[PDB]
Amino acid sequence: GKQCFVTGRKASTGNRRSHALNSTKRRWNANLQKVRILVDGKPKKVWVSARALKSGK
Amino acid sequence: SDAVFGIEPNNSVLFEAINLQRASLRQGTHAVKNRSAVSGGGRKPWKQKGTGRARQGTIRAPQWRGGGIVFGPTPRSYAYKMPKKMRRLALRSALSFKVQENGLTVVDAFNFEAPKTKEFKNVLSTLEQPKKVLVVTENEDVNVELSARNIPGVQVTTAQGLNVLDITNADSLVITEAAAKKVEEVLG
Amino acid sequence: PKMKTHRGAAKRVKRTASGQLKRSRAFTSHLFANKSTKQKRQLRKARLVSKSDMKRVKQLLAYK
Amino acid sequence: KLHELKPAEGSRKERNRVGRGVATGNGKTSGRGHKGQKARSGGGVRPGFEGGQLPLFRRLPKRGFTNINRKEYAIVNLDQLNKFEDGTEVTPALLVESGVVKNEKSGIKILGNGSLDKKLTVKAHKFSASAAEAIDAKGGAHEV
RNA sequence: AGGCAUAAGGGAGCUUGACUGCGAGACCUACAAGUCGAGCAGGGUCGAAAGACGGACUUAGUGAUCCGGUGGUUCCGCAUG
RNA sequence: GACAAUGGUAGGAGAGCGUUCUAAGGGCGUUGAAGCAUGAUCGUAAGGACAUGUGGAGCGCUUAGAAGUGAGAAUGCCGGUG
RNA sequence: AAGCAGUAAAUGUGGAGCCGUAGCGAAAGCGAGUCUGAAUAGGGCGUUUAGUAUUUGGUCGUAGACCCGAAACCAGGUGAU
RNA sequence: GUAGCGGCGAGCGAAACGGGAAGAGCCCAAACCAUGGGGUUGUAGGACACUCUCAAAGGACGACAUUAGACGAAUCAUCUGGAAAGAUGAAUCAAAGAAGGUAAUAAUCCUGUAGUCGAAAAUGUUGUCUCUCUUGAGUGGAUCCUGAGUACGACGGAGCACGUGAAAUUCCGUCGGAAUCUGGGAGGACCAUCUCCUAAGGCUAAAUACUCUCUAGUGACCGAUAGUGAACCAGUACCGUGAGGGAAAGGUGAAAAGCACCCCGGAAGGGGAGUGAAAUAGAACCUGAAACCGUGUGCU
Repeated sequence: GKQCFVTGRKASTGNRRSHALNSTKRRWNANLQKVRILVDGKPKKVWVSARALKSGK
Repeated sequence: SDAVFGIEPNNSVLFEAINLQRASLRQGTHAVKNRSAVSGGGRKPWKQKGTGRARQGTIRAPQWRGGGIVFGPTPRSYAYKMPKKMRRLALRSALSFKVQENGLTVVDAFNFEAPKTKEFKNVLSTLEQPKKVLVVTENEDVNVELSARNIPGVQVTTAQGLNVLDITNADSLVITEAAAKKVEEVLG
Repeated sequence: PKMKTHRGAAKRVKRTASGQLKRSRAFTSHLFANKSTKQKRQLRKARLVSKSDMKRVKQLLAYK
Repeated sequence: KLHELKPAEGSRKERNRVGRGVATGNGKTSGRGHKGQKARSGGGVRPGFEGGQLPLFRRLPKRGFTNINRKEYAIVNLDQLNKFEDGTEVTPALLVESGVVKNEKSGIKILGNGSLDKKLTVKAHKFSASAAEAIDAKGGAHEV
């Protein structure tokens, strides 16, 4: 129930693989972090991904 | 002629044509429920061991009263085919058989203003015709189909619709002076 | 549905123009020091499948 | 005659219907013998491979590769041509029409399995070395 | 174990056939395998020569397939080189 | 005609009988169909007829075709009764 | 073949496609030959040339696959009267 | 069942070409103007210069269709009969010889069918009129736009027929990180030449899949242990705390004419008399097998 606020970055699921290729379901979380985005009305802290913090706030 | 009306009555092929003609005319809308389809089931009525009775899996096995049917009617089709040359050969045998006998009797194009079965039955009776006659006309006709298709045994049909089943069903043909050339031009 | 062919049999055999099979010899991968020259040179030719093999596997190869 | 219908003689049989008594022959064990794996419903060693000894087609080495750009042709001997006349410039589309060729796989290739005793002027993609000489013996110069 | 004193046992001189391409035919054998093999072509060693030589007197010293590695070459190399 | 053969499980081959439905043909049926019962009938077998009672409205025969096509065993299933 | 027309019909049309008339080789490739090979020297496979379409029967394959019968395993839920 | 993928095992398994059903394309961002105009793309298009004649969204507008219906040809008599449709004589209709019923087997007895006529009202689909709404082009080439944390790469995965493989073409996570028309991508590693296309925004009918429901109709489909579990007051008796499991059960006769009255009996049930063609058709009601249970006798 968590994603980016500037984009739609969500965790996903895939396999984890051994040396003998045994698979086991694991997940892939987005590098989500609280940040007071200074959006209209009020500085709101939300879960922005570390990818959407590179160039333009 | 003798390429169409003088050929041998090839019976090994005429029979296959008749059998095909009738097998292609079944529906096969008939089904039956197996173990999967019959309602209920899915519980073992008692223990595998320790009761005096026979070991039984579900109440809907074959032997149980009310069970599923093991094999049986499947919803399927019966139509098949054969080579085209054999089709034309059978449809020529079916007419050479009438020409061997006196089944065929040519006439001219009919004349009607509106459909009426009285004059049609009269004409059929004034031509010494047996009960079931096949009235083969050149094109589809309205003033003939209607005044013919109330009678017990009269089947009107066009050169576009000649059948190995229905030539041999009848024993008296009534073709026109125009449709016969149609069939000899078409048939090989 | 269509009968699937055995895809490992097709790599190992071809169809002569009579209805028999042109297989490839064995004992021809490694350990060539343990074989006579008359026996290495002999395994280099090809041979057919016997009758009994065609008994076992003849419809595994039915589209070849 | 739709009530006297005889099929050809030897063209229809009864199906064998096993499991209907000892007199037919296939009554009790229905042709399957006694106990085993080949007497169960659905029971049967799969074809070729079986579960035990090493099979044949997993014991013989693989051989060769297969080319993608194969490009094989439609063969024509000197006898498929004999159905023609003299003069008769021959086109690879024409030769498809007279009942000889039905598929230019990668062109037609004229082969020399026969003899002409004719005079045609053949055009095609690839020729033999016997076919070319057999054509040139009767004039009718060949060309690609 | 069967053979070997014509030696197949011992010694000496030269030498590399413990060669390349095969192979009518046969033995064995469920199959895969195994065994033998005259003769032909190419290149040679020993002998004056006729000839012999495709390891060892014979029968044990071995291990499919797939997979990976090294050498070579007429092959193929996904529009084209 | 003459001569030969004719025990048989697993198994192979062939020829048939019967049920249900379909097409065509040709029948029968309240002066009584199927069905049931009874018999001392006919065929090499599976089977078929006929007479007789009961029954009260549908059935066979010929040639083909199509099968949910044949029951004594499954501590079978359901019902009835010992 | 699909499709199109036609009584949910047979039929008509529809030659995309499939098999056969040519094989041999891993392939390039040659072709009544080809491949191996320095060499049809020999050898292997071929030149068998009658096949193809539909259908009856026998057998096999993918389907539950002659019928009945587990111990179990997994997913969703129901239960502390 | 090809290419190919595969402890190269068991198995998995394409696509383009070709033949067909159906078949239309459009709107944005940016450059440039004054939130509106402006503009859509690869034969490179647009802005700027020359002229030069689904695609917006609601409404009004008459013929068919669905939702009840109507007319609808033509037969009598004799025998058996309980009763005629049967049978025997003759007669007629038919664009109507579907089928159901009727005291037995009906083209002509009824309900119908062919065929034709019918719609206050409601809804549905198509026709034109209204209301809309729209300026379309053609050359040029200075310069200006043509989708950026994007494509792509690295590492870990998923998916493509393709198991990480020499894995091209795509998606995801985490990091690094481009070019801007001689630009960029693809043509199964990669490179160069050619050939094709123009990503990083979107919207699009038809051919196609299915059937809870409705309307006709079909069946070499069942016919009461069959067919739906359920032909019958069936998801019901019943069973379980619960989720849940789940049956059995049709047939008098043409018509109830369903047995007045008498007798035995407390009644139930009988025996008569009746009804009926038939009561051993009496509501447990078509036929009525076998098991089983009885009564009598011919031989023993």
